[PDB]
Amino acid sequence: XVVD
Amino acid sequence: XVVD
Amino acid sequence: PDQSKAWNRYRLPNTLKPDSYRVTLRPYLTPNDRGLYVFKGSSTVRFTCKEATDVIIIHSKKLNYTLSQGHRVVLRGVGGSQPPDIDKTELVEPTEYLVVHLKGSLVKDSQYEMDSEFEGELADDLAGFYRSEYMEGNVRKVVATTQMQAADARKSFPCFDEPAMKAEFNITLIHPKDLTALSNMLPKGPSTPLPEDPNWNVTEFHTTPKMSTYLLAFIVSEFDYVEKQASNGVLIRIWARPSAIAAGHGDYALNVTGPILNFFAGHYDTPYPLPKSDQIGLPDFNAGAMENWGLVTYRENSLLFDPLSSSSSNKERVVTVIAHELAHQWFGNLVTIEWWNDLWLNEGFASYVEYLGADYAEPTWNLKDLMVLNDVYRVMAVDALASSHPLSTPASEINTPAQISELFDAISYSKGASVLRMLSSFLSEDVFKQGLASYLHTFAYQNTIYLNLWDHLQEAVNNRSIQLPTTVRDIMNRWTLQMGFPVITVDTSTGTLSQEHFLLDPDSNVTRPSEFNYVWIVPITSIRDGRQQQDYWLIDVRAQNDLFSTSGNEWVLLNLNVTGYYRVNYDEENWRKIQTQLQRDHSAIPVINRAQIINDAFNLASAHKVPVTLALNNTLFLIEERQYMPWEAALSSLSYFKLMFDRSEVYGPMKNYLKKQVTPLFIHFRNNTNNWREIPENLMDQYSEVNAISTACSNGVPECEEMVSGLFKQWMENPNNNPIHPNLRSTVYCNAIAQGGEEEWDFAWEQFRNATLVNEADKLRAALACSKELWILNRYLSYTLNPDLIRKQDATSTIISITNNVIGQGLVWDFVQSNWKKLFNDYGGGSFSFSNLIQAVTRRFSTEYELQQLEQFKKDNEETGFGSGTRALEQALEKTKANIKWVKENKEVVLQWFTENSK
Amino acid sequence: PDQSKAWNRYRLPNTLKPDSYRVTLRPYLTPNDRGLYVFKGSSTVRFTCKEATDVIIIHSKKLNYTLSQGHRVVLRGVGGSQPPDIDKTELVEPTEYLVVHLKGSLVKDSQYEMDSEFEGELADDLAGFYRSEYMEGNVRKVVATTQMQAADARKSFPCFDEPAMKAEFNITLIHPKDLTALSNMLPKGPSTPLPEDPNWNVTEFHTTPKMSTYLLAFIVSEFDYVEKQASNGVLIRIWARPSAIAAGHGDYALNVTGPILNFFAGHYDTPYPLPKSDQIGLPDFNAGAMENWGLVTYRENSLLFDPLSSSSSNKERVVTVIAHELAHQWFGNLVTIEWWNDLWLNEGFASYVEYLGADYAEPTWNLKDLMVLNDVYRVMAVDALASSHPLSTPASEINTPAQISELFDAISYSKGASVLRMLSSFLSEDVFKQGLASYLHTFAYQNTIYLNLWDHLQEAVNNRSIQLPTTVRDIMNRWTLQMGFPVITVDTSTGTLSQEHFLLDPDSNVTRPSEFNYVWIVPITSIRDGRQQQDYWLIDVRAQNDLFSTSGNEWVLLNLNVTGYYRVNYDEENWRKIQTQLQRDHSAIPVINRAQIINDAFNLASAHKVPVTLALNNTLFLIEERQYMPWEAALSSLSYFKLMFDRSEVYGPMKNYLKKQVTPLFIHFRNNTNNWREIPENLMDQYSEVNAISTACSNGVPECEEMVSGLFKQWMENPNNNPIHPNLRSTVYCNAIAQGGEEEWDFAWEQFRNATLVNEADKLRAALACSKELWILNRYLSYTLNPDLIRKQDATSTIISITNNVIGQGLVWDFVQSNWKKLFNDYGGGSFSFSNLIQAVTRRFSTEYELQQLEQFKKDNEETGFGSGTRALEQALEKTKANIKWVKENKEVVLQWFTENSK
Ligand SMILES: *[C@@H]1O[C@H](CO)[C@@H](O[C@@H]2O[C@H](CO)[C@@H](O)[C@H](O)[C@H]2NC(C)=O)[C@H](O)[C@H]1NC(C)=O
Ligand SMILES: *[C@@H]1O[C@H](CO)[C@@H](O[C@@H]2O[C@H](CO)[C@@H](O)[C@H](O)[C@H]2NC(C)=O)[C@H](O)[C@H]1NC(C)=O
Ligand SMILES: *[C@@H]1O[C@H](CO)[C@@H](O[C@@H]2O[C@H](CO)[C@@H](O)[C@H](O)[C@H]2NC(C)=O)[C@H](O)[C@H]1NC(C)=O
Ligand SMILES: *[C@@H]1O[C@H](CO)[C@@H](O[C@@H]2O[C@H](CO)[C@@H](O)[C@H](O)[C@H]2NC(C)=O)[C@H](O)[C@H]1NC(C)=O
Ligand SMILES: *[C@@H]1O[C@H](CO)[C@@H](O)[C@H](O)[C@H]1NC(C)=O
Ligand SMILES: *[C@@H]1O[C@H](CO)[C@@H](O)[C@H](O)[C@H]1NC(C)=O
Ligand SMILES: *[C@@H]1O[C@H](CO)[C@@H](O)[C@H](O)[C@H]1NC(C)=O
Ligand SMILES: *[C@@H]1O[C@H](CO)[C@@H](O)[C@H](O)[C@H]1NC(C)=O
Ligand SMILES: *[C@@H]1O[C@H](CO)[C@@H](O)[C@H](O)[C@H]1NC(C)=O
Ligand SMILES: *[C@@H]1O[C@H](CO)[C@@H](O)[C@H](O)[C@H]1NC(C)=O
Ligand SMILES: *[C@@H]1O[C@H](CO)[C@@H](O)[C@H](O)[C@H]1NC(C)=O
Ligand SMILES: *[C@@H]1O[C@H](CO)[C@@H](O)[C@H](O)[C@H]1NC(C)=O
Ligand SMILES: [Zn+2]
Ligand SMILES: [Zn+2]
Repeated sequence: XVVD
Repeated sequence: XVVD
Repeated sequence: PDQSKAWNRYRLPNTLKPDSYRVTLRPYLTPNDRGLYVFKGSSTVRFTCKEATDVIIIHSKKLNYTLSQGHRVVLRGVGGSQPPDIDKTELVEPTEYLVVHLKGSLVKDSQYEMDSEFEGELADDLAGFYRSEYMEGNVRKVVATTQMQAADARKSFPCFDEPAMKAEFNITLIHPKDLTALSNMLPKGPSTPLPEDPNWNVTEFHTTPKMSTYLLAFIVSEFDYVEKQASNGVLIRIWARPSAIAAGHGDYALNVTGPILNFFAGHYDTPYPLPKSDQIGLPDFNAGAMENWGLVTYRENSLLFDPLSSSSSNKERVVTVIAHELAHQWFGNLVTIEWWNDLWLNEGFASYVEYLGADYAEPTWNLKDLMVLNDVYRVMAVDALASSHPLSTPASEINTPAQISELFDAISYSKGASVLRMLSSFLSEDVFKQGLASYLHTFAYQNTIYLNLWDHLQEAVNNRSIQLPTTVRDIMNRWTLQMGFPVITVDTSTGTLSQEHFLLDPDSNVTRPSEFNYVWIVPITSIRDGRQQQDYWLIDVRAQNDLFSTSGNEWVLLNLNVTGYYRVNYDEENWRKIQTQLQRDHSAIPVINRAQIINDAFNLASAHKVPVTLALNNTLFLIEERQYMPWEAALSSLSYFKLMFDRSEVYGPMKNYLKKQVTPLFIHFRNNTNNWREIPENLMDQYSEVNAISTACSNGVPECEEMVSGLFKQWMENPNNNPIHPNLRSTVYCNAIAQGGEEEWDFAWEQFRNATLVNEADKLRAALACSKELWILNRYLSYTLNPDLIRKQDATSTIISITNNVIGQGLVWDFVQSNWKKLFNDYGGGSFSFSNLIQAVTRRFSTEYELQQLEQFKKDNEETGFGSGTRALEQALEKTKANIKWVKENKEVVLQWFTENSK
Repeated sequence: PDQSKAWNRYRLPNTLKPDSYRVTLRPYLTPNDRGLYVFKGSSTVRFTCKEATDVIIIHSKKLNYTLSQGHRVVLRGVGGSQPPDIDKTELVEPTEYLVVHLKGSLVKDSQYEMDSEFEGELADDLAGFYRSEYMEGNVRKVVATTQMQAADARKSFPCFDEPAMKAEFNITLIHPKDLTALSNMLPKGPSTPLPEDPNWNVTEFHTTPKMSTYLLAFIVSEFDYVEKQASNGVLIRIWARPSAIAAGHGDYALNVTGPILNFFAGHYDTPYPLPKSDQIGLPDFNAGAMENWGLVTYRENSLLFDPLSSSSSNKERVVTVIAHELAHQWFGNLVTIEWWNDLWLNEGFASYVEYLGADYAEPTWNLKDLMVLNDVYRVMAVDALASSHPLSTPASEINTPAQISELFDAISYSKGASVLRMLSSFLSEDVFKQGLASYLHTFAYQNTIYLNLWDHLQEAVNNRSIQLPTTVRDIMNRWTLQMGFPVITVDTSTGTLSQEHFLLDPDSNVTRPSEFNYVWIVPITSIRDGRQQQDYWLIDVRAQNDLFSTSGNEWVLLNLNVTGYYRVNYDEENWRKIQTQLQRDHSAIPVINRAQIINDAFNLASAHKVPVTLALNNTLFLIEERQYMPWEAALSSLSYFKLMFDRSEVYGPMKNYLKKQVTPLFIHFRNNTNNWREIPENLMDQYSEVNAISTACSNGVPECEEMVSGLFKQWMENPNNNPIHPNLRSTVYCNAIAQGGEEEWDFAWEQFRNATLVNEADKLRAALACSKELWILNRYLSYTLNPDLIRKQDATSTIISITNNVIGQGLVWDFVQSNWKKLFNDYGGGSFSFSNLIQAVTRRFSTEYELQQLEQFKKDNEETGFGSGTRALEQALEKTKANIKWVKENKEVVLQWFTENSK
C-alpha cells in the first residue's frame, strides 16, 4: 500500500 | 397582561 | 401526594370567601448581613365561612412566619363568632398553601379574622414583591415593585389568591423617608414618620374597590413624573426614572393616556371609577406591561418614547400597549374572568379594544387594519394544529400556575381578538358596544364566564330586532368551545361552498372531541370583480348559492378585509382569474385581500389543498407591489420556507427569487427618500420601506449591502452622531453586523453596554445575534446568561434571536438539551414566555434526526417536566412530523420553481 | 456460527499449501442484457497436502461457479495421487470460503489439482478485478483493472489468499483485440485471436516468481506509454490515458522511476529480479498507489505531473510515492510479512526508504528532514493514547479483513518509519543497510516476522564489533511489542533523566499489558549551547549523568534533529534558557529542534507536564521565523487549539494572535516574490510561503484577503488564463471561496466538473468545502454521494474536507449518525480510509453533549459494527473525554494568554  |  | 386531602388539590375549597384585607409591607432596599434583600409584612384578612370546615386553606408562597400566640397565625372572631383554637399549621409547597388545622369547625355564614406576620426575599426574580435596579451615575438605585398576575400575590402576603375571590384591600407601605410609596389608590391622609425610626415613613392608602388579588401593586422608588387631569376628571401621572422624565421621554404617554381612557369610558358608556391612573415604567419587568388597577406597570420600552431616537414602530408599540392595558380597566379589572380557562375575556378583549383606543389617539395611522397580520394570521399558524386548544378551555383542565401561565398565548390574545373582530363585523360595532355596555353594567365588581357575554350581546340583538340564523350563544360557541377554524372551499362553476376543519397536516390526530363536530356557523362576506355582494351565513358543511357562481371573466373573493376567522380556497379556474387580476391591475383587489390571497394559498399548500406552485405564483405580482401589508404577509409565509430550506440546496434559488422580487421596490425607496435622507409620511409606507431594506439585504441586493455597511461605518467613525434614522436602525445594525466582523460586533456591544435608551439597547441586542461567526454567537450566548451583562428580563428573548440565525440553530438547540434544568428553574419555566423559547428552537426541525432528538429530549426531562411550555412541546412534535413530510413532498418542486422564476 | 468447524474460522487451515496456479480471466467491457459488467474465468491450483484432511478450504468472494462433472470444482491427482470423490461444496460467506467436502481424506505430502470455472461482477467497487471509467471526448472508455491487497485476490479467482501462501502464477487474459493486456510479467509468445471469436485476443504471460496473491495485477486498456531502460537493465514503462501521455504528463515519472529502482538495488546490494517494472495510473483507484510486483498501480494524482499546472507539493508527492512503491519491491514483494499483524515490515520500511529514494532523485530538496513532521510527530498524536496498539500486534488478534485493513494506519506506516529512522541513527546507515542486505538475501521469496529482522541486523552489529547496551532484539523489542513512547524528563540542576510512558491524558486507562512494563532502552543524543555531546543510552526509568547537568548560562537540548522516537521535557529553568535563546538568536538551535521545542511543549501541556503558557510562549519567536518546519510544527499543534476553541470566545483572540505572528512573514514574502510574480528557489521556502499565505488569510490579515480575492476575480474574468501560480492554488481557491459567495463557488464547481487534471480537480474539490454558507455545504455534501459528480474514490475525502470547516461540523456529524449503514456498506466500512472519516468528524468533540452522542452512536450501531474504524471509535471516545477535561482546565488561561499576547 499509500492510503491517500 | 402584554407578554413581550 | 394524597389527593383526598384538600390541601393537596390546586383549587381552593369553596368553604371560605374573603371580604377584606389590610396589609402592611416594608421593603429593605439595602442588603442585610446575609447579603439578602428582604421585605417584612403583616396582614389581617376578614373572611366569611360559607360551609362549616375545620381547616383554613389560604395561599402562601416563599413566606416565613413569625410565631404569634404559639402558632404561625392568630384566628379571631368577628361580630360575636367564637372560632376554635388552632391545632397546628403547615406549609404545603406544591399547592402553595398555608394550612391552618383547627380544633373544631367554623360556623356557616359567620365571619372570622386571621392575623399574620411574615418575611420574604425582595428577590431579583420579577415576581411578587421584588426588586428592580438601575444606575444613576455610579449610584445604585433599588426599587421595590410588584408583579402579581397570575399567581404571585401569595408571594407577598397570605391571601385567597384566585380571581373570583374579590375583596377590598387596605394597603400600608413603610419606606425610607426620602422615597415615594405608590399603590392602586391614593394615600389616605399624610405620610407620617415611623415611631421606632424616623428615617422611615408610613404611607397608608385608601381602600381599593372590590377587586382580584392579581391586580394589587405596591411600589417604592424615587421616580419623577409628569401629570395631567384627563377630560373625565381622572388624574393621569407618568412615572419613570428621573433622567427619563427630565428628558421628556414620558411626554408621549401623557399625550395619549388620558384621552384613550376617556375614549373607552365614552365608547362603553361606563365611567372609570378610580380617582387616578398612574402609568409607571420599570427597569426590570418580566412581561411587557400589566394592568394593575390604578397603577399600570410597564417595561421602559413600552411606556417611554424619545422622538429623536425611537422609531415609528416603537411609537406604535407605546400607544398600543397603553391602549391595551387601559382596555383592561373595563375588561379584566371592573369585570373579571371567573377562572383562567376563560382568560380571553380579559386578553382577547384588550387585544381587540387596544386598536380602537390607539386609532382614537392616532387616527391617521390606520392601525385597525393591522389586526389581520398581527392577530388573525399570527394565531392561525398554531390554531391549525391538532394540538391547539379552544378559546375557552374546560375549567377542570386548568389547575396549576404552569397551566395558567401557558394560556397567556396566541389563542387567548389573538384568536380572542379575531373572534371579537368577526363579531363586531356581523353585529356592527354600534350593536356590539351596546351589548358590552350592558355586560359591564351588570357584572361590575364581579366575575364572568363566556356565557355571560353572549347573554348581554343577545339582549342588544333582541332590542335592535336583528335577525341571525340562531342565537349569539350558538353562533359564538362554535368559535369559542372547539379549537381551530374552517377552510371554506368555493366551486365557482356551481356556486357551492363547503367547510372543514383546517389542519396544516392532513395526517394529524385531533384527539380533543367537539360537541359541535368541528362545524362552524360562518358569516361570509364577498366581492365580485371588486364590488361587495350581499352577506351570507354558511351553517352547514356544504351549501349552494348563486352569490358564489361565476361565468365568463368574473372572479369572486370571500372574506372582504378578512373580518372572519377562516381561510378560503377556490377552484383552480377562479384562482387563475385572481392571478390574472393581480397581473392586470392588482389595485382592483383590496389591499387586505391581497395579503389574504398570499397567506391563505401558502397555508393551503402545506395542507395539500392547492399545489405549492399556485401559492408561489401568487407572489409574482409583488415585484410591483408597494403596500406594506401584502409584502409582510408574503414574508411571514415565506419565513416557513426559510426555516425549512435555509440549510439546503433550495436556499440559493429562494434568495435569488426574493432578490429579484424586491429590487425595484428597494430602488423606488432609494429614489423616493432622496437617498435615505427622508422617511415616508404615511406609517404603512414607513413599514414598507423597512421591509424592503431588510428583504433586499437578507437576499443579497448589492446596493443594500453597500448602503448598510456604509452607514454603520460612518456611525463607527462618529459614535456620538448616529447617521441612521431610527426607523432603519434595527435592520441596518443587523445587516452591518452580518456583513462585518469582530470590529463591528465589538462596537455594537460597547454601544449596548453604554445605552441610555431601552429602545436603542433592544435594537443592538437583536443585531448582535446576526453575526455569521459561530464563535461570536457562542460567546454571545454565554453573555445572555450573565445578569451583569444582559438583564434577566431579556435573557430568553436574546437566546431566541440567536436561534433564529441559521448558524445559531445547532448552538442553541444543543444548549437547550444540555441545560434544561437551569432554563426551567431559573429562566421562567412556569412563566409567560417559556413557550416562545421552545417554539423558536424547534421550528426549523424537518428531519428524522431532529425529531428523534426532540423525542429523546421529552423522555430525558420527564421528571422536570416542561412547565408552561408543555403544550408547546406537543406542538413542536406535531409540526416536526408535518415538516419531515412536507420537505419530502415539496423540496424538488420548490427548488425548480425558485430556479425557474428568479431569472 | 459454530467455531468448532474450520470453515467458520478466519485463518486458513495449515493442512494445504499451494504450489502454483494458472488463471484465465476475460473481462466484458460492455454491459450485458442485465446492465451488468462481468468477467468470466477459470483456474487450476496445484497444491500439496501437509496434513491428511477430508476438506479443501480455499478463499472465494462474490464468485459464481459453473458446475463441472456434477460439482462446483473438479479435484484431480498429481504424480499418481488418487484423490477421493467430492461429496458437496458450500460457499461460507462470512469467512469468504469455498469449502469442498470430500468422501475421504487427502494423503500427507501428496499433490493435487483443483479446477474451477467462475464468473463475477466487474463492479465499480475498486476491489478485486474491477472497472475504471473515463471519457475521451464523448466516448466512454472502460478499463478492467485490479486491487488485491489485502484480501481481494479471492474476489477474482479462488485461491489460498494469505500472504505466506506464496506460489507461482500463470496468467492468461482474454480481451478485445484492440486493447492491451498487462500483468506482473511480460507476455509469453505472441497474442493470438480467440478461436470462438477473432474480435478477442488471448494474451498469456510468463510465470511469476514465487509470490503472494495480494501482489497480482491484471489490466486491460488502451493506455499509451513512455519507456526507458533503466541503468540496471530493467525496462520501465509509464502507462496512462492517451491524452495524459501525449501531453507529456508521464515524463517526470519516467525521469525518476528507473534511477530510484537502480539506487535501491545498489543500496541494498540486491538486484530487482524481474525484466520490467510498469507504472500505471488509473482514473478510479481506492488507495494512493499499490506495489504489485512488475505492475505498480497509482491514482493519476500520484503518478502524472504537469510542469505548467501541478504544484511543487504535487511533484514531491509523485517522487515520494514512486519511491515508496519501489521500496516495496524489496520490502514486501521479494521478502513478505508472514501475516498482517507485522505489516510495518512492509509499510514502515517503505515509509522510511521512500525518503532515501526520493532524496537520491531530488538531492536539492532535503526531503529526509520532513520525516520529523510527516512521520514522527504525525504518529505521536495517536500513539499517546491508551487505545493505541503496538507496532507488531499479536498475530492472534488480527483475523478478519476489517481488522487487517485497520492496520494500514499511522502506527504501521509512520511509527514504522520513525523506529527505523532511530535504528539507522544509532547503528549508522552503513551498518543498517549491511544487515538489511543479509535479511533480503536470506529471506528472498519467503516470509518474515519482526524477529527475523533483528537477527540479521545483529549479524551486522557483531561483524562490525559495535557495542550496544544489549542485543538489537532487546533494544528494538521495546519499540515494537509495546505501544507508545516515553517522555524523557531532564533535571539540568542535577543531570538526572527519567522516562515514563507518555499519555496525552494522565487519567486514561492502559489495559494492554506490556511484558516490558512500558520502559524503553533509549538512544539519547544531545547538544549543549549548540555543540553536540557524546551519545548516551538510557536503560532504566531514571539515571544521572553530567552530560545533562548545566550551570550558569548553559542550556542543553536532547534528541538532536529528532532522530529518536521520544518527547523531551526539562526543568523550567532550562526551558527559560531555551526561550531566551529563541529571543536572542533562534538560529543557534537546529531548525528541526525548533520544531521539536514547539511540538513537544504543546503535547506536554495537554498531559499536564508543563503549563500551557510555557507552550504558547515557545511560539513567540515565530514572528521572526522564516523556516518552513518550525512554523508547520506550530500550526500542527495549534490545529488542536482550533478544534477545541473555534466555536468559543477563545477563537477571536487566537486568530488575533496568529495574525500578529504571521504578518511580518507574509509581508516578507509579498516583497521577496516581487508581489507574487515569483516563487522561492528552495523547496522548503516555497512551503513556508504557502503556509504564510494560508495562515495570514485564515486569521484575517487584510492584505492577504485582498490578494486572494483579487487573484480569484482575475481568474473568473479570464478562465482560460489562470493567473495563480500552481503552488498558491489550493490556498487561493479555498480563501477566495471563503471570502466570496455563490458566484465564486459556482465558478469553482464548473471548473471542477470540466477539469482535465486530477491535481487541479483535487485543489478545487477541497476549496469548495471552504464555503462559510451552511446551505452551500449541505448542497455540496449531497454531491459527494453522487458518483456522476464526485468519483467514489473521492467521496469520503471530500466529506472530511467539509467536516473540517467549522460550519460543516454539525452538518457532517449529524449526517454520519443518520446514515451509518449506508456509509459502512457503500463507502468502505471494511477498507483503508474509514478510520480517517471517524477521526475527522469526532476530533472537535469537547463537550459532555457530544460525548453522549458518540456513546449513543456506538450503542445504536452495535449490530452493524464499525469495521476497519473500530479502533478509531475507541480512540475518539478516549480523546473526547480528555478534551472535555482539557477545555475545562485551559479555556480561561488560554483566553487570557492570546488576549494579552496578540497586541
Ligand atoms: C379596610 O378598610 C375599610 C374602610 O375603612 C374597612 O371597612 C369598614 O369596616 C368596618 C368594620 O367592619 C365597618 O363597620 C365600616 O362600615 C367599614 N367602612 C367602609 C367604608 O366600608 C375594613 O374593615 C378594612 N378591612 C380590614 C381587614 O382592615
Ligand atoms: C404557476 O405558473 C406557471 C407559469 O405560468 C404555470 O405553468 C404554466 O401553465 C400554463 C397553463 O397551463 C402553460 O401553458 C405554460 O406553458 C406553463 N408555463 C411554464 C413556464 O411552466 C403553473 O401551472 C402555475 N401553477 C399552478 C398550480 O397553477
Ligand atoms: C505454471 O507454469 C509453470 C512453468 O511453465 C509450470 O511449471 C512446470 O511444471 C511442470 C509440471 O509439473 C514441471 O515438470 C516443469 O518443470 C515446470 N517448469 C518450470 C519452469 O518450473 C507450472 O506447472 C504451471 N502451473 C499450473 C498450475 O499450470
Ligand atoms: C510565559 O511568558 C510570560 C511573559 O513573560 C511569563 O510571565 C512573566 O514572568 C516573569 C518572570 O517570572 C515575570 O517577572 C513577569 O512579570 C511576567 N510577565 C507577564 C506579562 O505576566 C510566564 O511566566 C511564561 N509562562 C511560563 C509557564 O513560564
Ligand atoms: C426563610 O427561612 C428559610 C429557612 O430558615 C431561610 O433559608 C430563608 O433565608 C428565609 N427567608 C428570608 C427572606 O429570611
Ligand atoms: C415623609 O414624611 C414627612 C412627614 O413627616 C412628609 O413631609 C414627607 O413628604 C414624607 N415623604 C414621602 C416621600 O412620603
Ligand atoms: C405631545 O403633544 C404636544 C401638544 O400637542 C406636541 O407638541 C408634542 O410634540 C407631543 N409630544 C410627543 C412626544 O409626541
Ligand atoms: C334593551 O331594552 C330595554 C328596554 O328599553 C332596556 O332596558 C335595556 O337596557 C336594553 N338592553 C340593551 C343591551 O340595549
Ligand atoms: C451470481 O449469482 C447471483 C444469484 O443468482 C446473481 O444475483 C448474480 O448476478 C450473479 N453474478 C454475476 C456476475 O453473474
Ligand atoms: C491481437 O492479435 C494479433 C495477432 O492476431 C496481434 O497482431 C495484435 O497485436 C494483438 N493485439 C493486442 C492489443 O494484443
Ligand atoms: C526530465 O528530464 C529531462 C532531461 O533531464 C528534463 O529536460 C525534463 O525537464 C524532465 N521532465 C520533467 C517533467 O521534469
Ligand atoms: C558477517 O561476516 C561473515 C564472515 O565474513 C559473512 O559471511 C557474513 O555475510 C557477514 N554478515 C553481515 C550481515 O555482514
Ligand atoms: Zn506501502
Ligand atoms: Zn392584556
